[PDB]
Formats: sequence, structure tokens, C-alpha cells
Amino acid sequence: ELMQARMPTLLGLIIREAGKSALNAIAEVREAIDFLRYYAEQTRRTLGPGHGPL
Amino acid sequence: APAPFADFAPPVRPQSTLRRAITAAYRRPETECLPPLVEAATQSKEIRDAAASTARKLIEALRGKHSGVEGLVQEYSLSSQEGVALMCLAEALLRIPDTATRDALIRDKIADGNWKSHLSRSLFVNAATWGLVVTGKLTSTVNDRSLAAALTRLISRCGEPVIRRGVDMAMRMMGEQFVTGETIREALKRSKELEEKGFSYSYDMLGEAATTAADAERYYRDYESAIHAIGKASAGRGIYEGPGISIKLSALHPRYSRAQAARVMGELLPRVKALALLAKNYDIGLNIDAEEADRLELSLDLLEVLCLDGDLSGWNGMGFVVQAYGKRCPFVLDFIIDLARRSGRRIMVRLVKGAYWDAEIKRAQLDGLADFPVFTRKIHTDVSYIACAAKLLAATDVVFPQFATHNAQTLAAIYHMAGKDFHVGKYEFQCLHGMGEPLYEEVVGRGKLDRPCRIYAPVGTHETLLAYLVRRLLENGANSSFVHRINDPKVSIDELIADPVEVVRAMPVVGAKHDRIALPAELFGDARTNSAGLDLSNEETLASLTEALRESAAMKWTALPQLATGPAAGETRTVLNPGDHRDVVGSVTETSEEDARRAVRLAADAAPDWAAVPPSERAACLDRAAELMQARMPTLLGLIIREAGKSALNAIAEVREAIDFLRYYAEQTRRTLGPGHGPLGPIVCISPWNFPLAIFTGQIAAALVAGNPVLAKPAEETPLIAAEGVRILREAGIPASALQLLPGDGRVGAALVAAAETAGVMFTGSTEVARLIQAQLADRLSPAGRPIPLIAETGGQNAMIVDSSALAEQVVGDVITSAFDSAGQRCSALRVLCLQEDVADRILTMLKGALHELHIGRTDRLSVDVGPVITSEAKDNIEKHIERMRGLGRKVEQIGLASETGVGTFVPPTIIELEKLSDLQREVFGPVLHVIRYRRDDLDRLVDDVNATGYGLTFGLHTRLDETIAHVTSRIKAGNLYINRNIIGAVVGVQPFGGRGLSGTGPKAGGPLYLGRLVTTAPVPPQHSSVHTDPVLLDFAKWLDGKGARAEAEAARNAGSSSALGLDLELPGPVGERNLYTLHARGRILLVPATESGLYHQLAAALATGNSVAIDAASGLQASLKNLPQTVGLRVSWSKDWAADGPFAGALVEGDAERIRAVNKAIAALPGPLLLVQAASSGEIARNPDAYCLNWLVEEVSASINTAAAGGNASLMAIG
Amino acid sequence: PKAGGPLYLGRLVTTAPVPPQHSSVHTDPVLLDFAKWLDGKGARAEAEAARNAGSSSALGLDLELPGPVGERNLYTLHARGRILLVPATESGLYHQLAAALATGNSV
Ligand SMILES: Cc1cc2nc3c(=O)[nH]c(=O)nc-3n(C[C@H](O)[C@H](O)[C@H](O)COP(=O)(O)OP(=O)(O)OC[C@H]3O[C@@H](n4cnc5c(N)ncnc54)[C@H](O)[C@@H]3O)c2cc1C
Ligand SMILES: NC(=O)c1ccc[n+]([C@@H]2O[C@H](COP(=O)([O-])OP(=O)(O)OC[C@H]3O[C@@H](n4cnc5c(N)ncnc54)[C@H](O)[C@@H]3O)[C@@H](O)[C@H]2O)c1
Ligand SMILES: O=C(O)c1cccc2c1OCCO2
Ligand SMILES: [Mg+2]
Repeated sequence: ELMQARMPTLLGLIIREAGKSALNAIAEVREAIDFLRYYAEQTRRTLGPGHGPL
Repeated sequence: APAPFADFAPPVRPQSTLRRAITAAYRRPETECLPPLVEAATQSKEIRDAAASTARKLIEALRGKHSGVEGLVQEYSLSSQEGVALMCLAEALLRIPDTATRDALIRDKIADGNWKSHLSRSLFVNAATWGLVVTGKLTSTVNDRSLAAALTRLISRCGEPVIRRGVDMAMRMMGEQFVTGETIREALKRSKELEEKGFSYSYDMLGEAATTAADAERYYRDYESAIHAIGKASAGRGIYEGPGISIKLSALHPRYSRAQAARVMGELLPRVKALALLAKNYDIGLNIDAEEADRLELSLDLLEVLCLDGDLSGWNGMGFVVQAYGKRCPFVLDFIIDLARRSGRRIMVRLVKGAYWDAEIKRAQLDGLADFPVFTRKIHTDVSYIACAAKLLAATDVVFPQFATHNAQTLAAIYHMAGKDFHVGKYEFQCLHGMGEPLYEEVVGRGKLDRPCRIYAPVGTHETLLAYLVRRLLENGANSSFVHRINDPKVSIDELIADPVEVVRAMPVVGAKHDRIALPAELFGDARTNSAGLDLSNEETLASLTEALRESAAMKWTALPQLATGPAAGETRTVLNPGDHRDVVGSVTETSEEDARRAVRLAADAAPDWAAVPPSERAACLDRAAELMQARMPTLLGLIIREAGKSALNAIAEVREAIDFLRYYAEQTRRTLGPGHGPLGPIVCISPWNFPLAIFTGQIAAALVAGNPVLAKPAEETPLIAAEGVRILREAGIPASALQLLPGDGRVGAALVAAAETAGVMFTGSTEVARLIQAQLADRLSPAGRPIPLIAETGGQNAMIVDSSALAEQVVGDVITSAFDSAGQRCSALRVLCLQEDVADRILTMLKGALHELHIGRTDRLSVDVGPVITSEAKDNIEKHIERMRGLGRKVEQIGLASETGVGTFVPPTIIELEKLSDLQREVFGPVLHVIRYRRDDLDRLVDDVNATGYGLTFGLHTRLDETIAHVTSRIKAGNLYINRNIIGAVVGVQPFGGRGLSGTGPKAGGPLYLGRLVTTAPVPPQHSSVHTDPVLLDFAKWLDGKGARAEAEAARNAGSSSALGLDLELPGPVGERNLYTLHARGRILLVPATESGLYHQLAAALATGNSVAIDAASGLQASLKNLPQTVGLRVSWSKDWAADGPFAGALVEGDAERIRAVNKAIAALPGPLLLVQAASSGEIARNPDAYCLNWLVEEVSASINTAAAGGNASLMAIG
Repeated sequence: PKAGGPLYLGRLVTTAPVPPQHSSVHTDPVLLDFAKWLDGKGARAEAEAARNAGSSSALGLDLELPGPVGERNLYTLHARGRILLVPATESGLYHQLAAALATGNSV
């Protein structure tokens, strides 16, 4: 949620630090948001007490 | 000697005017049924507005107070599969009777780890039911690997708390929701609360479809004990205020059917009378539930006798259901109201819509009947219901109407139709326990509509309720169902209160059939017209058939050698009825060997003239012959019944199959044949006695329509129906020179096979005789110097595998039919039943009980289930096998035969229990079922054992479990697979028929490759292609390119593309079934090359079609295949001793004519299966890219899956 | 395992969970032949482990994943290829073989 709300500022940094176009920077932030939400959902679908961390 | 058909199917009683009006409406066109129902259901504008307002009020209350499973899914964030798996686990845990044990297993074993280790029977046997509960969607089979994964996931994620909640939920649902109680005492205890509010009860003890006498006796004593408990509890409240019972006639006799009407009236009726007498003494209701459409009119005969029986006088509790989805409903009501007037009994009439809709659609389509016995649009049933309620409400002085419905619109319409004057006893509503109470708590009581409601209350254990729970859920759970729609937020109240009477009245065509449901005649659409059957439950049909059958027995049937030049003289003998040798059916004049050879020469002379008839006109002859056979079906039935020992049911299907062959091969011709698909020439068609019209017609029709003149050699046992088939084909326009009939024994067949002008042979019969024909043909080459094509369709050792997830009652019916129909004289008949050990004793007990309910006798009576075997020699051979098994100590069950069977040749249906599949070493072509048992872990070995017989014709599997379906169907090697249904009665163009190994050469009869075998250049069949390329072929083509064999590499790539390996089609057919047709590799192909290039072409053809090869080491071509890729090497073996390296599944041969002849003789000498051999010269391989035809290097597999097996049709849930 | 896919998190715990939708109705036929061979040898525990591996393997999984219209996004599980087996004991080798064969691999 924070990355979504702050996407315009994150874009500016990605454009200037990493040489990305605005379109590519948008997709970059989207992918980060999607990783967060995807692994959150996969966790809610799977992880229980017996799945101990490394 | 009883006169033929003198006692074929006499009705229980003479049909009254009222009974005849019922029968007349059985399959009346839907457009004719609806207008009078619309008129009868019409109400004033004022009433329609009042009813809409009442329905809206009821629906607003329903939606305003509106699951346990849904809250469980939500609390634990379960997926649908997890919810289903959880409920399956809960069901299993509730099979543990002791509570403390169950709770310890949950806490200490299930929750902490492996549920599989602690819980012979899949947890997920009933997951289709729980799927309906959780998702509202029906699946016919269970994805048990998905459910197992989901269960592990949910337990590892949520642990004991979710298991506890699932157990408590399933306990409530199965103990209090799907049933009112587990026992009648518990149900009665739980009924007091709503009885105090003004409800009443009718208890449903959940019995139906008795399979054995013992089952029927168990259901009887269950009803009897329930009547006592209910009557004790009623305590004089009477039939309206007090509780009653509902019974199903199918629970009370294992042969409840019109065909067995005499046993029904003699044996079932007294049982109902005894139950009714007890209900009379307690003064409770006893309701007869309505079942399948073909039992409606039969049940009226029981209702009539009971209502006229003075011993039951003084009691008005007899009740009877009528189904408004049925076209006969208003006429049935007229009959019942009149019976109530005559008897003076106020019959309790429960009006329902109907519970068997999907099944009725499927049945009418399967049977090829004129129309459905039920409506096909849901709104038509609604109008029918309201129209029938108007009829009932006009007769409340003489019947007690009971309006069973959960539809608030239907309810409101009848509430206002009935008007303001009411008293208890005038009429009532009814609803289902745990489904209708929300609606009817807005109805019962002075504070509501002050109308009573009787709750239909299921009573039974978990096992009993689950058996047919799917059908009961679909009643209120399909997309068109009110209960489903009231829960759908996208359905408005205005939609729910729509007046079906006015909607139908305004449609462009009142009463039009549903657009998406095919009439049985239109199952195949524009491709061809389906054959039509006959309804042997229809009294008009039975009466007309009786007369046609009697007339057929008065005919002087003959069969003569019908040469191109005219009938020929010969030795004449009588043809006797195998069920009674005193019954002379006709006379056959048999062909001399000289005349058989003359007939081939005449066929050869006539071959150009027949080949010159354009394919479309040849196909038109077949279509005309199909029309003639359809019109002549009743007479043909009579001949088949008497000559071949077949039942009427089986004779109908036989004539239908012949009609379907004619129309199928006609259409396939119109799709394919052109000037370059030249005929072979004279074809000898040799046909068996067991399908004496259908297979006879199929082979001849195919050969004729492909442009070949035919020499038809029918089985010596059944020449008369063959002569009639030839007469019909000639009437349809087949010239006498193109179709010659040569009756006689195998000597006539052999003379035909050996005749120099014989260009091809179509044989259906025993594997041993096919092998003799194969040896004779190996002596011969065509004028072009190529092998004479042989299509040889031979026996089977057909198995059915049944696991612990199958429904025993379904299994037993399919086994009894598959094994003993036609006295087991089908090539497809079930020979070996394989029962998983954990269910084997229960199923075997049921099977033996069902065996003893079969009626064996002369087949000119509808009540006969199993007729004679064809000859005394057949009888002797079968009996020798039985006594050998009995002498080895194997348990043998046999039905006792009536003395009347002595005049014919009968073998009693027999069950033999074997230790191992290898105890059976030869096809026993009779009514003899062998039973073996297997441990679940040995399933794969068992499939090996089935395959190990070398046969591969039909195969059945009964399981609900997708993992088992996938495993077994991937490993079994048979041409016709059947899942959750019987394994017999393959349907032309739907289950293309034919097997592999010792069962046949192929191509399949009634399939798209068949005609292409009967021409010198095979056409491209309809839909015959595949986008898949065999990867070993591709590796071989690359290897060829690496060796510099560039032309062969191109030919290999072309073979890869041309191959139809991987074709995977669904064929059109009836609803409730999926019929699949797939092309697989044949197996290991024997390659006999002469040149390196020939070898490469042979290998390309074989690999492109997925096969492995054995290459003749005597070719000396070993150095031509150096350094093969490992993938190709895995498929390549070299053979010095061909007989030691088989069985092969075909052969490719390269050589000049005498090399081909020599190889063909050597191949014929190989033990085991007849090999489909293709030969070519080296020059032909160079000139013709299709020198070897890829059609014959793939194996066809048909699979027919009963998708209604779980209890309903998921696709038809979306059809309203 | 693939990032943004259902096997990923299971690599980051000491005991992998069963991912959503992770199952297959297909049983490797060479696994089946191996289980029968173990049966014939009396290696009952190993034959059971082999059958259990054959069932729990998701080899053959073939899913369509939710996504935009105008696109079909498919996710399938295939054999890895050839698995290096480094056993110490006969029973260990049979268990390793069962795992590898059940997932469609050579060894
Ligand atoms: C107390 C009780 C006892 C019953 N006893 C019996 C019995 O002994 N025998 C029996 O056969 N039924 C019986 N039924 C009816 C059956 O079980 C269903 O409950 C009933 O048909 C549902 O209709 P409805 O008015 O509840 O709901 P609705 O949603 O109004 O009606 C559903 C019904 O419409 C019909 N239908 C659905 N689709 C189509 C279509 N495409 N074309 C034509 N018709 C269609 C079906 O009959 C379906 O069940 C009984 C019902 C009740 C309430
Ligand atoms: N796969 C199929 O489609 C299919 C269909 C029906 C029957 N069958 C098989 O048919 C068999 C039963 O039929 P049947 O008893 O009539 O079989 P069969 O082998 O006894 O007789 C079939 C035909 O072969 C003829 N015949 C016998 N000896 C011959 C010879 N030496 N040369 C040429 N022709 C000869 C007979 O006259 C008859 O017409 C069973 O084995 C059954 O499984 C197979
Ligand atoms: O019983 C069968 O499966 C079968 C197979 C081939 C031809 C038939 C069959 O039965 C119906 C008549 O014609
Ligand atoms: Mg014979």
C-alpha cells in the first residue's frame, strides 16, 4: 500500500538512479507491489506452525 | 408348443379410456402439451397481482432472514477444495463410532501430522456430494489428488481447530439437516417442535432401487418398523394432522419394471398392501413416491388394485405422487380423481415438479425415442404444475391435494387460486426438511397465511443419506432452481415473482422445446439422422409390437444363394428357434462350393459397373436401406428374436445398430470418397451369428459404399435375417451383381476367401477362424502384387475393475447387464469382474442376489431377460468350461432353469470365483462371469494381468477417483473403454468399436478409418489430423540429415506431420456421457526391409505414429542404423526370431512380389495377434510418399464416460 | 523455484508446505513399475514410499492462471531431467529412486 501510494516518488528515483524510462519504472514499482501481495497471499494459503524458518 | 408371441406383453388389465389418454400423452410434442396447461393455469388479473404481492412478501422475508459451511470456509480462509476435503475428512472421522476414540485420533494423530497414515477406502469417495455442498457445482468424478493436497495444506496450516469445526459441521449436517434423524425414533423426537407450530411430517426412509430379494426385504422391514413408530407417535391424530410415511416402490422389489409386471403384481403388490394395512390400523398417511417415467403407468396398476381392495376400506391415508414435469400429469390426475370417485377413497395426491429430469433426458436420447416424457423448459414444468393444481383444487371433495414446492411464486399462485375458504383437510402444502422451513414458516400459522405444510423428512444413517444425496441437492440447487436463485443476489425479486403462465403465453411459439436439448433423432445434427427405437414401457407400442411380432412368426422366411444371375439351387434345411427347436423359423438353401466360386467371378465381372456408381449415389442406397430397416423394424425384431435367440430389447438395439451403420457409412462416404479412392474389388464379408443383422449390415454396407461388390457369407446359424438384410439392400438400389448372398457353413466362407478374384475380406468371428483366414490369404497377392486386406474383428477377454469408491448398486446393474445380456454372446461381454478386496464380499453378495432375479427362457416374452445360447454345441462348450472350474474347486453360482428350457439350448447365467486372472485361459462365449479380487496396492499389477491375456476389446472401470481413472486408462490396452457404465452396446459413430491384440486388426467398425481400408488409396477421414509430432521421429529425422540421407529426412519430417498420432476428439452423443476418440501408437511394429532407403522410410512411418520397431536382422541392414540417438535406439530392436520377439502390432514389408508373399506367410505363422501388414516394393517407396499408409500404424481408442454417475448432470444444471 | 510462483516460499522454510493447486492426477509409469519391482522383492516399506511418492508428485500439473483477457497464461510441471543420486544404503537408494522416478526424472 505504501509503495502504491508513493509510486510517483519511487519512479523519480528509479528513473534517475537506474536509467529507467517512466514506463519501465512504473512496471518496476508495480512488480514490487505484486511480489509483496503475492507472497502475502501465498503465505496466508500455506504457512503453519510446522513450516519453520531457515 | 406355445404359439410365438402369444404372451409377449399382455397388460396388467384392459386399458380404460382414462388410462389410454395417459399413454397417448407419454411423448406428446411439447408445443401440443402447453396450450391447454396455459389455459387451465390462467387466473384473473386481480389474483395474479395478489399472488405477485404475496410471493414478493415471502421472498423479502426469505432474503431478510438469510451457511454453516460458508462461515467455516470464511473463518479458516479455506479454498473450495479445502472445504470439500475438510468435509470428506469429517465424514470419515464420523465413521469412527466412539466419540472419545475419534477425538483422540484427531488430537494425537490427525492434527499433528499424517492424516493418510490413520484414515482401503479413499477419504474422498463422496467428495462430489460435498463439492455440491461447498461450491454449488457438481463434478461427476473426484480429483482425489487435489483434495489430498488441500487436506494436507489445511491441516498443516490450521491444525486441530479446523478439524474440530469440520467434524461438528458434518455431524450437524448429516444428523440434523440432510436427515431429520438417523433413526425413525430420533426423527419423531425432533418433529415435535414444528408440529406444535402447525407443521406435519411424512417420513422418507431413504430406500430405493432394491437390487436383490434380500435388499427388498430389508427395505420392507424398515418401512414396517417405521410405520409402527410413526403410528404409535401419531396416537390417533389422523392422516391430516398426524404424521405419515412415504415409500418407493423400487425399494420393495428388485425387478420393479413394466417388463416384469406380472412379478410386480404378484410379489410387490402384496407387500405394499401389508404396509398399507398397518398404516390403516394406525390411521396414518402412506404415500407412494414417484420415480422414473417408465414406472409411472405401472405404479397406477398398483394404486388401482390397492384402492379397490376392500381390506383397506375405511382409510383415506393412501397417497400418490404425480410429477408436473411429466407430459402425462394432467391425464394421470384425471385417472386418479376418477379412481378416488370409484373407490370412495380420498386419495392424497402429492403434486411435485419432479426429481429425475436430467436422467429422463439422457434415457430418451439413449433409447432413440420420439420425444421426452418430461418438459425441456423449466417454465413449462411451472405452468404444468399450476394447471394441475387448478385441476386438483376443483376436486378437493374427492382427493386431498398436497402441493410440494419450495418456489414462493408457485406457492403464492396456488394460495390465491385456492381462495379464502379453508379448513384443515382441504389441501396442504409440502416441503423438504432442512430446505423448505424458511419459506413455510412464512406460511404456517394464524399469523402468516394459515395454511398447513407437511415436511418430507428423510430418515437414515450417513451411508443411506449419501447414496442419492446428489439428486436431492440438484432439485433445489441448479441454476434454474428457485432455491438457488433466491440466494443469487443478481436475481431480482421481480424476476422471482415473474408469472410463468403469462411468460409462456407470450412466447412466439408456445411450448417450444428447449433450444439446447436435442431430440433423440437429432443427436448428430446435420451429419445424419439417429436411428429410432421403441418404448417397451408404452402400452400402445407393446400392443402394436405384439401384433407385428405375431405376424412375423407367420411368415415363410427363407434364405437362398442369391447369385448375380438369380437364386441358386442347393441343400435346403430348416432354421430352428434356439430357445425352442419345435419352433421352425424358416428354411435356408446353402451354397455349393462351386457356386461360391462362381459368385466371386460374377462379382469380379460386375466390379467396374458398381465402382462407376458415384459415391454419393452409393451412399443414397445405404440411406434408403436405413429407411427401409427403420420402417420394417417390428418385423425384423420378430425374426431376430426367433432366429437368434435375442430379447426384444436387444433386437431393437440390433436393428438400430444396422440403421446407424448404414447412415454412418453413407455420411462418411459423402465426406471422403472421390475418384482417386478406387475400390479394392470383390470383398468377402463373413459375419457372426451373435449380431446377425447389425455386423452383417455394417461390413456389407461399408464395402458396398466404398465401391466394392460384396459376397455376403452369413453365419450358418442365422441366415434368415441376413437374407432379409440383403433383400432390403437390394430394394434400396444395390444391384444384384454388387451384393450376392451365399448362405452356408465355413466351407462356403473358405471357398470365398480362397477365390482368386477376392480382393479383400471383412471377418467378424472367433480369433481361431480369423487365423485360418489369415493363413489362406497369405498365399495370395492382389494383381498389383500386394497383400489382400483383411479386417478381422475377433474375441475379447473383457474385464471390469471396481474399486471401493464405486456405488455397489450401480456396479451390480452394469455387471449383470454386461455379463449376461444376450446370454453373454456379445464380443463386448464382461468376462472377468475384478473387485477391490475391501468391497468384494458385499458386491459379490449383491451380484449373486441379482443373478437370481433373472428370467431365462424363450425370448418371445417381454419378461425374459436372458435367452438361449445359439446351438447345442455352444451350450456343450460353455458347460464343459463351467464343470472344469467346478471340478477345480472354484465357487460356482448358477440360476436354476425352468423345465420349459429343455426344448431349447440354454445355459444358466453363472458366476465363477477365480483365484487369479490366469485361471481363465480362453474366451468362453456364454453367460459366464468370472470374479477375481485384488488388493488396492496391486491395481497396477492387475491391469498388467488383464493386458496379459493378449486380448484388448472392451474394458470397464467403476471408480469415482480421478487418480484411478488416469492410472487405469493410461495402462490398460483395450480398444473400447467404459467408465462408470456397462461395457456393451457400443454405438456407431459414438463408441467406434474394435480392439487390439487378439481382439482385432482394426480399423474400428463405426469409426472414421473404416472405409479407407476398403479402397486402394485411403482418403483423409473427417477430423483426422494432429498438431503433435512424435519427438523420436524428429530425432530420427535429424539423425538422417546428419547421415546425409536428406530425402529420407524430408520424408521423415513429412511423416511426422502427416501422422494423426495424438488426435483427441469428443464425439457427439447423448447428454450425461462423454464419448472420446483418440489415436495412439499401435505398439511394436515388425519391419522387414530390403534396402537402406526402404528401412529409413519404414522407420519414419513407424516412429511418426509413436511405435517402436523390431527390424528383421536377416535384412543385413544393421550397418545402416549406426550411432542412433539414444531416444531412437530405445525404440529400435533387431529380431532374428520374429516369433520370439512379439507380439507385434503391425508390420511393414519391402520387397518384390514373391518376397512380399514369403514374408506375409512368415508373418501369418507368428503366434498371437493377426498383424495388419503393409507391403511395398522399393520402387513404390521411391515413387509414393504414402506407400505405407499411416492410418494403419496408429491404434484407435474409444472411451465412454458416464458423467451422470454421481447422481446428476452438471451440464444440464445450466439448462432451464 | 520460480519467483512469483507457488513453489517459492517453500524453499525458505525447513519443511515445505503443499502449495495452492499443487497436485496432479497423473502417476509416472516408471514409478509404478519400480513400485511393483519393490513389491516382488519384499521391500514393503520402500514400495509404499514409492506409491506415496507417485501420488504426491505434482508432475503433470497443467493450470491456467488468472490474468488479463486476450492472453492465456499457463503453468505446468515437468520432469527436471536427470537427477544425481548419491546414496549410502540400499534403502536410501530405493527412496531416492522413488522420489526421482515419481517426478518423471532419470537418474
Ligand atoms: C415434499 C416433497 C416431496 C417430493 N417427492 C417427490 C417424488 O416422490 N418424486 C419426484 O420425482 N419428485 C418429488 N419432489 C420434487 C423434487 O424432489 C424437487 O424437489 C422439485 O421438483 C423441486 O421443484 P420446486 O417447486 O421445489 O422448485 P423449482 O426451482 O421451482 O423447480 C425445480 C424443478 O423444475 C424442474 N425442471 C428444472 N429444469 C427443467 C427443465 N429444463 N425442463 C423442465 N423441467 C425442469 C425439475 O422438476 C426441478 O426439480 C418432491 C418435492 C417435495 C418438496
Ligand atoms: N470384435 C467384434 O466386433 C466382434 C463382434 C461380434 C462377434 N465377435 C466374435 O465372434 C465370435 C462369435 O461369432 P461366431 O460364433 O459366428 O464366430 P465364428 O468364428 O464361429 O464364425 C464367424 C463366421 O466365420 C465363418 N467361418 C467359420 N469357419 C470359417 C472358415 N474356415 N473360413 C471362412 N469362414 C469361416 C462362419 O461361417 C461365420 O460366418 C466370438 O468370438 C466373438 O467375440 C467379435
Ligand atoms: O455389444 C456391443 O458392444 C456391440 C459391438 C459391435 C456391434 C454391435 C454391438 O451391440 C449392438 C449391435 O451391434
Ligand atoms: Mg462357429
